[PDB]
Amino acid sequence: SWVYSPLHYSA
Amino acid sequence: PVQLNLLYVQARDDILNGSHPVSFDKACEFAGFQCQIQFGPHNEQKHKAGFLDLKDFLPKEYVKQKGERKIFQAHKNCGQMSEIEAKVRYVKLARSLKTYGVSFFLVKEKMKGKNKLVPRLLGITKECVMRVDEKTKEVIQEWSLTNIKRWAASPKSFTLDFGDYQDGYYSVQTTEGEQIAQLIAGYIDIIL
Repeated sequence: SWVYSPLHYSA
Repeated sequence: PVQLNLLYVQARDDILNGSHPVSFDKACEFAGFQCQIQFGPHNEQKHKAGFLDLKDFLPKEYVKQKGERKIFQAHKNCGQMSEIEAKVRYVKLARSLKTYGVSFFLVKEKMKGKNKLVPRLLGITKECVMRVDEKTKEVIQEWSLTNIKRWAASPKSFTLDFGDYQDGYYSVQTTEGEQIAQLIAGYIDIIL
């Protein structure tokens, strides 16, 4: 399923 | 904040394990940042000699250097710095270093003065080849990929021919002559 991009993790 | 912790862990781990070669002074500076982050502001009564397990704050090559004093000095100069700020400063420092993001290979140089071989740090980047002091981590000599005429890779050594730049080549003893050579070829292939 979903794999998140680190670029959108909180700062 | 989370992205900052991933960048931090990476930069710290690369320094502690040796992946990212740095001088003794710089290693203690980081340690200071590491301490602030892990313990908070420096405290005379809580943070005294022997408190630190040098193995977790410095690269192997620097453990038996008795630099706990240099670390606490670095930790002390952090003042009341927040964890986030220290983390930020850690990364920026690591990224500002000439050795940051450089693929290194431990080779050996055979020169005069003796018959023994001098261990040396060889770094390859997308635009240059550098000779780095195995200890000081200082850059002795640096070459531009465009100055390379040819190179030879044997299973026991690697050689670089700069042709019209300096007299003689540059050979070193290594079992990764192949790995190094391929690295250079690739980088050169993208330039043109």
